[PDB]
Amino acid sequence: QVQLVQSGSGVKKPGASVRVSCWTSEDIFERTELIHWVRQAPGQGLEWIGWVKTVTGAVNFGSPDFRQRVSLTRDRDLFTAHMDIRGLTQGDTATYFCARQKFYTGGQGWYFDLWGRGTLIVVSS
Amino acid sequence: EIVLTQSPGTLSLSPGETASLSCTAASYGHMTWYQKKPGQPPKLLIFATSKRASGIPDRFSGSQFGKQYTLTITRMEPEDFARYYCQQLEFFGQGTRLEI
Amino acid sequence: WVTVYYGVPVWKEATTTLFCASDARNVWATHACVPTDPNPQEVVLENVTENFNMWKNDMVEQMHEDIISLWDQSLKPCVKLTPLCVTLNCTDYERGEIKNCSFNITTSIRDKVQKEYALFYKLDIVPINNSYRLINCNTSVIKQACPKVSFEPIPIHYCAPAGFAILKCNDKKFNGTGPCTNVSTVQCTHGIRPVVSTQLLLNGSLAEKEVVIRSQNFTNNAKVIIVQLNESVVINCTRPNNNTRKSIHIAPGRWFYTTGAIIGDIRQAHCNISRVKWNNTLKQIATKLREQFKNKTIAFNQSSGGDPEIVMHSFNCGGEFFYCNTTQLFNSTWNDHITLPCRIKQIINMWQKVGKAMYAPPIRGQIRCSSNITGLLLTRDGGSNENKTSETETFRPAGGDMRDNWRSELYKYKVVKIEPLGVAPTKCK
Amino acid sequence: CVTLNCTDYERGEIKNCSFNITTSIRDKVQKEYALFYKLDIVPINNSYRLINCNTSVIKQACPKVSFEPIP
Amino acid sequence: LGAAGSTMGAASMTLTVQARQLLSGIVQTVWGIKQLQARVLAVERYLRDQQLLGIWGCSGKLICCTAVPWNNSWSNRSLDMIWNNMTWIEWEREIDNYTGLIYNLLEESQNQQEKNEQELLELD
Amino acid sequence: LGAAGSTMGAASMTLTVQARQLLSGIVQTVWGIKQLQARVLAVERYLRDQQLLGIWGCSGKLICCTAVPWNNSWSNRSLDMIWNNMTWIEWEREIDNYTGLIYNLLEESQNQQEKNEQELLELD
Amino acid sequence: LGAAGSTMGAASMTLTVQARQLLSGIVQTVWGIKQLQARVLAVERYLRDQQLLGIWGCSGKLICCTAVPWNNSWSNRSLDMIWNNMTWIEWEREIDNYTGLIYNLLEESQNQQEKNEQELLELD
Ligand SMILES: *[C@@H]1O[C@H](CO)[C@@H](O[C@@H]2O[C@H](CO)[C@@H](O[C@@H]3O[C@H](CO[C@H]4O[C@H](CO)[C@@H](O)[C@H](O)[C@@H]4O)[C@@H](O)[C@H](O[C@H]4O[C@H](CO)[C@@H](O)[C@H](O)[C@@H]4O)[C@@H]3O)[C@H](O)[C@H]2NC(C)=O)[C@H](O)[C@H]1NC(C)=O
Ligand SMILES: *[C@@H]1O[C@H](CO)[C@@H](O[C@@H]2O[C@H](CO)[C@@H](O[C@@H]3O[C@H](CO)[C@@H](O)[C@H](O)[C@@H]3O)[C@H](O)[C@H]2NC(C)=O)[C@H](O)[C@H]1NC(C)=O
Ligand SMILES: *[C@@H]1O[C@H](CO)[C@@H](O[C@@H]2O[C@H](CO)[C@@H](O[C@@H]3O[C@H](CO)[C@@H](O)[C@H](O)[C@@H]3O)[C@H](O)[C@H]2NC(C)=O)[C@H](O)[C@H]1NC(C)=O
Ligand SMILES: *[C@@H]1O[C@H](CO)[C@@H](O[C@@H]2O[C@H](CO)[C@@H](O[C@@H]3O[C@H](CO)[C@@H](O)[C@H](O)[C@@H]3O)[C@H](O)[C@H]2NC(C)=O)[C@H](O)[C@H]1NC(C)=O
Ligand SMILES: *[C@@H]1O[C@H](CO)[C@@H](O[C@@H]2O[C@H](CO)[C@@H](O)[C@H](O)[C@H]2NC(C)=O)[C@H](O)[C@H]1NC(C)=O
Ligand SMILES: *[C@@H]1O[C@H](CO)[C@@H](O[C@@H]2O[C@H](CO)[C@@H](O)[C@H](O)[C@H]2NC(C)=O)[C@H](O)[C@H]1NC(C)=O
Ligand SMILES: *[C@@H]1O[C@H](CO)[C@@H](O[C@@H]2O[C@H](CO)[C@@H](O)[C@H](O)[C@H]2NC(C)=O)[C@H](O)[C@H]1NC(C)=O
Ligand SMILES: *[C@@H]1O[C@H](CO)[C@@H](O[C@@H]2O[C@H](CO)[C@@H](O)[C@H](O)[C@H]2NC(C)=O)[C@H](O)[C@H]1NC(C)=O
Ligand SMILES: *[C@@H]1O[C@H](CO)[C@@H](O[C@@H]2O[C@H](CO)[C@@H](O)[C@H](O)[C@H]2NC(C)=O)[C@H](O)[C@H]1NC(C)=O
Ligand SMILES: *[C@@H]1O[C@H](CO)[C@@H](O)[C@H](O)[C@H]1NC(C)=O
Ligand SMILES: *[C@@H]1O[C@H](CO)[C@@H](O)[C@H](O)[C@H]1NC(C)=O
Ligand SMILES: *[C@@H]1O[C@H](CO)[C@@H](O)[C@H](O)[C@H]1NC(C)=O
Ligand SMILES: *[C@@H]1O[C@H](CO)[C@@H](O)[C@H](O)[C@H]1NC(C)=O
Ligand SMILES: *[C@@H]1O[C@H](CO)[C@@H](O)[C@H](O)[C@H]1NC(C)=O
Ligand SMILES: *[C@@H]1O[C@H](CO)[C@@H](O)[C@H](O)[C@H]1NC(C)=O
Ligand SMILES: *[C@@H]1O[C@H](CO)[C@@H](O)[C@H](O)[C@H]1NC(C)=O
Ligand SMILES: *[C@@H]1O[C@H](CO)[C@@H](O)[C@H](O)[C@H]1NC(C)=O
Ligand SMILES: *[C@@H]1O[C@H](CO)[C@@H](O)[C@H](O)[C@H]1NC(C)=O
Repeated sequence: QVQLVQSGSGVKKPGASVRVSCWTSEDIFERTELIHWVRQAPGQGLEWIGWVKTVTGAVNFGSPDFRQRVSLTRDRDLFTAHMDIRGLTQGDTATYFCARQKFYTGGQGWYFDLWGRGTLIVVSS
Repeated sequence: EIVLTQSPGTLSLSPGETASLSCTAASYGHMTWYQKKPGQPPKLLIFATSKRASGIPDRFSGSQFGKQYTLTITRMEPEDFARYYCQQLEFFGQGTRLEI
Repeated sequence: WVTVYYGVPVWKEATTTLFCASDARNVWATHACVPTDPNPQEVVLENVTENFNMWKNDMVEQMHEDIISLWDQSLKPCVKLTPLCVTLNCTDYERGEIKNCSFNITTSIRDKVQKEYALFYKLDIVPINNSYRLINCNTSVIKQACPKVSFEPIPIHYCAPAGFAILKCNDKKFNGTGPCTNVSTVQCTHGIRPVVSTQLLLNGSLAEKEVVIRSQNFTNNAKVIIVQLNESVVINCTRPNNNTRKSIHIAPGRWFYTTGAIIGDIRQAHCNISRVKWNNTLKQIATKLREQFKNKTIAFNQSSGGDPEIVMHSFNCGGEFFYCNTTQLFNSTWNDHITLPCRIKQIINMWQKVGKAMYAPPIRGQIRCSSNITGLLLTRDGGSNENKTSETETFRPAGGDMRDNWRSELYKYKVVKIEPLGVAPTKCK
Repeated sequence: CVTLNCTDYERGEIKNCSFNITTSIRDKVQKEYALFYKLDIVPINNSYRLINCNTSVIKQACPKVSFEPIP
Repeated sequence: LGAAGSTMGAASMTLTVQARQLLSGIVQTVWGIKQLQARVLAVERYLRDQQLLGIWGCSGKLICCTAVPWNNSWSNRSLDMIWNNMTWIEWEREIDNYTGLIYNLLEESQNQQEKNEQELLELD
Repeated sequence: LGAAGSTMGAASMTLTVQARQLLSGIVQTVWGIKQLQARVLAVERYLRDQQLLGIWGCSGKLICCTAVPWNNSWSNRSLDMIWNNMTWIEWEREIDNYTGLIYNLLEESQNQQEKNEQELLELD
Repeated sequence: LGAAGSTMGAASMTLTVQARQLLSGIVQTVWGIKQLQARVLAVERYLRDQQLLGIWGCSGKLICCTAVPWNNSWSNRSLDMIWNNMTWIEWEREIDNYTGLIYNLLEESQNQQEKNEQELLELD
């Protein structure tokens, strides 16, 4: 159970943006094909947010709302990735997690082999 | 369309007996299983290919042969009374919980 | 009785290094390759079938390593830019796309250092006042391509070593996976020109009857689908301005080249693609994608992502690097020319190699390019758990992994080894 | 390959030339002198540069390496 | 490899007709390195097969006689059952599980035993 | 190559007498590279010639029997006309225009046809 | 090399039994370079020995007949005197002083003279 390092928790006012980082060890980063981001609001199941490809910075999203408000990036010199969320609402209060996939072939499906601890993002008055 | 669904959702258990969980999904394909305790990220138990994930002491296994996948949980050990989820690529199940 | 035979026509899948061959130093220094046979015709193997997998095919991996190695072999001895990685004071000459920048240059193969100026693109500039540094004048090494070295793709043929053979799948509309029922064999593959591009594939082979789309797993959104057209869509691209070049002495034996002047006015590079052919092309693609996805409305929704090398369409032209705005192409939807502004860059993060970059010398204006446009690299945009609301699938342009450009051609070939010995029972002494 | 200040010692075929040498494997650069032939010198005052201390690269033969034609 | 398309019975003539090796010989700076290695490999593969024929008591022959009876414990088929219908590609699939046994038997019966008898005949 | 100085008739014995190959075998860091390449080439040339003899039904023989009649459509000369007077160097000048035809004929008549007949004799 | 432990008489069968070459074929970036060179050497040594057998009138045989009488001017021993007691390692110690003479004689008597007679028989 290798842990990834995330930016911390905090509270934002509606309309605010948040920078969610996720740093890992150089080898852990290099052996990862995809960086996945997920959301788990209290009382909710796990929602897939999207992914950023570790080499190209290419992206894919779950909801179109994330496609419009969430920027998923990667930095190969820093061995980091970020989830930049703009336009925060109270409905976005959740624990956000970064995770990484080491799997690369057809027929394997998607994986969360590596995990950060999650960050709690609270949006309120 | 709800692509992936999970059940029983809520399970009434008696430790020492073996439990089972299942998921069904549109378009078939391989699917993984994960479990979490409150405050923690979920751990992988089952690879999408039904292979056991590293770190698990031979407690979880299952098969498909349809759009459904079912796994069992050895002896309902309380140590694993976690919230379980299925994953089919971009879709997740709503999850289930094991309770005594 | 066990009878021994030699010359038994059997084979097994095998991996071996393929021999380079040519039709007859740049990057593709094929004068080092062996010319192919005249009339290099194949053998049709009647009643022979074979099982192919374009996403397992190691021929792509070998090709990948040769193109990287050749690029480095040719760039290795060239003038470094690195000695010029200083902070410069620059002015603004669409605004100021090309800027006249200056510094008290500390190379100039002399102790008596001097002020000198050069013309650079803003695209390669990191602001640092009106001072700046180049994007790879940070933690990476920049070398300039030798002015004597062109890229020149050249069709390259790969040949099996003796004792080996290449099996080719000629089965119409084959998707690169599973059994092929039309199999023939060659010593050598056809010549495939290296293509350096993203989003849209350039001149290469076409589909036999209709556009066909291939994927290792179509339902896995982490994979790119390769679209092969049965007809091409021609595009012309230009740099409608004139320029001059200037040299800077970096080392006693090496000169670095930058733009010396902008001649005539400044004009944007751009491409012009037939609108009719493009529109028909996307309708045909959407039709086939609908068959793959049964019956959903399909839309093209422009590119997205971070780095412009992925987001913009890219291609080589002569020794020049173009990035084009394909938002004007990947549009609209079906459920039944076009002008693309472009940008020219001088610093290239080729192969997306961390820690290294190439600098391209000036071509002095008058850039004239053309291509066939033979296919697309697409990814699906998304999906997630939803409360039975709506549908429609959308696609975006993709790229950055050169192995897919190669795979789009190599999908028809497999390498096997020949095993001429075996036995069978008969009767004998 | 620096510009040096040189004196004249058939005239001055071999000359004693000097400079504040910037190599000397040190930060504390120093004046040093050397004897060179005029045949290898381009006048640049009494200053000069060597004929290949222009747009060309000069390497010195290793002192341990003879040519030795050998059949 | 055109012969690959027919049966092994048909190949009683097409092996012979095909004849030509596609290995070394008559068929035969990163690219310079790879080309040299490819040439060396073709030679190595060629010689490995020729050495096997030699040790079995075979020579530069397309068809070679043995001194080993076929063993039905390996594969029990009539001759017509294999020569007709089946191809060489299909045939070797079973023989892969017996090939090592077969080769050791060929060496002893056809060559080692025969050469020892010939030495005695030469001295006699 | 001392034999080069005489006629091909004289060479009916001097080819045999010469015997020794001047190719590979018994006769056999830029310089290291060139030496390795030279060694590989000698091997390749050697094997190409040996493989040709094998496919023709010939073996490690200096003189080999065929099953192909000489064709006067290639070159019509009496035997004395070539064996006397003419040298091997001169002789090959005409044969260069027929060599490919000759080789294909040698393979079929001497080896392919004979081996198929022998297989039948072995089963019989 | 297990056969090394016995006499050359015992080896009348153990040479044959051993059979397998430990040279090339069936037995077969500084490390890449050394491995390629080793492979080339194995080939060269293999072919040198095979070419010698060929020129002597021998082929892919473990035991080969000659046309040269043994010369007691080299080493005068009874046959039992060498086949019993002595090993092959010991035997070659004397033959090293005669090997060159022996090889030249083998080429002429067994191959060159015989091939010239066969050519005459073929024309006849
Ligand atoms: C993306 O990646 C996924 C993997 O994650 C691929 O999914 C696999 O797709 C193949 C092809 O469809 C699936 O293979 C199928 O398996 C069936 C086995 O189950 C049978 O028996 C059970 C018994 O309990 C029944 O419940 C079930 O309904 C079935 O009867 C086969 O039956 C399928 O077809 C074969 O049998 C029928 C029988 O009449 C024949 O007609 C067919 O010709 C054929 O012989 C078929 O073999 C495989 O199971 C999928 N994997 C998983 C894990 O589900 C995706 O295909 C891939 N997508 C793309 C586009 O590449
Ligand atoms: C697809 O086809 C195009 C069309 O041939 C290939 O590239 C183009 O090749 C022509 C060759 O004549 C280039 O023309 C150049 O003109 C300058 C003018 O002075 C001349 O000096 C050069 O020697 C050359 O003739 C043209 O610029 C070039 N265009 C590009 C985009 O490079 C193209 O390479 C083919 N692509 C593939 C993947 O096959
Ligand atoms: C291709 O060229 C277009 C140029 O039109 C590039 O994208 C464009 O970027 C501008 C600036 O952000 C967008 O305009 C903005 O729209 C918002 C909407 O509310 C407005 O608030 C801003 O003030 C501004 O007007 C413009 O819409 C956008 N156009 C497109 C088509 O996205 C585009 O990125 C270039 N693409 C490539 C691959 O080069
Ligand atoms: C390409 O991507 C853009 C977005 O990046 C797509 O435009 C978006 O389309 C949706 C659906 O039509 C728009 O939502 C609608 O907005 C109207 C505005 O009053 C609202 O009344 C509707 O209830 C709904 O919310 C969304 O605003 C629009 N976004 C932008 C920036 O225009 C575009 O359609 C995509 N292209 C294709 C071919 O799908
Ligand atoms: C396999 O594909 C080949 C494609 O080359 C088919 O053969 C070609 O048929 C056309 C018909 O006019 C000829 O002009 C080509 O010259 C043929 N090719 C060759 C190599 O001769 C072939 O028939 C297909 N086979 C099957 C079983 O579909
Ligand atoms: C994709 O197609 C749409 C639909 O034609 C384009 O939107 C139109 O753009 C023209 C430009 O002058 C406007 O006059 C129309 O009113 C727009 N239509 C709508 C419904 O707003 C869109 O710009 C195209 N995208 C790109 C990148 O060209
Ligand atoms: C492919 O298979 C077919 C039959 O399975 C082969 O056709 C046979 O060809 C022989 C040749 O003389 C005929 O005598 C048979 O009667 C044919 N069979 C039938 C059913 O007509 C065909 O030759 C095979 N292809 C190859 C390359 O061998
Ligand atoms: C060079 O040519 C001459 C003649 O053209 C050769 O001389 C002949 O040698 C044979 C050897 O027994 C004699 O029988 C002939 O009578 C000689 N001819 C004449 C005209 O005297 C000479 O041997 C040739 N050289 C070589 C190397 O063969
Ligand atoms: C080592 O030498 C001993 C004797 O010098 C060999 O023993 C002989 O083995 C044969 C095998 O049948 C017997 O017939 C002899 O009677 C044995 N000799 C004696 C004196 O008992 C022994 O085999 C040799 N080792 C090897 C590897 O050959
Ligand atoms: C070098 O990288 C650092 C990383 O943040 C960046 O801040 C700095 O501006 C970069 N410099 C250049 C010239 O790109
Ligand atoms: C496309 O891929 C599927 C994979 O099972 C294969 O069955 C089908 O035959 C392929 N298409 C063609 C034209 O071969
Ligand atoms: C797609 O469906 C909409 C639904 O109203 C229709 O208006 C549109 O014309 C359809 N597109 C095509 C190409 O038929
Ligand atoms: C497209 O392919 C054809 C094939 O012959 C070629 O002649 C042409 O130059 C290529 N390029 C363009 C832009 O048409
Ligand atoms: C949302 O989920 C509920 C669950 O029962 C379902 O009944 C409903 O039909 C779903 N969606 C819509 C749009 O009604
Ligand atoms: C370098 O070359 C230029 C060319 O004219 C010459 O004027 C200058 O003196 C040269 N310098 C040296 C040191 O030779
Ligand atoms: C081999 O025998 C089977 C028996 O049913 C037959 O179906 C098949 O077509 C035969 N194959 C050939 C090549 O004759
Ligand atoms: C070959 O015959 C010609 C006929 O005139 C003669 O002149 C020539 O000397 C002869 N050559 C030899 C080697 O006998
Ligand atoms: C060989 O003969 C000598 C004679 O004394 C004897 O001592 C020796 O043991 C014999 N060796 C063998 C292997 O018999």
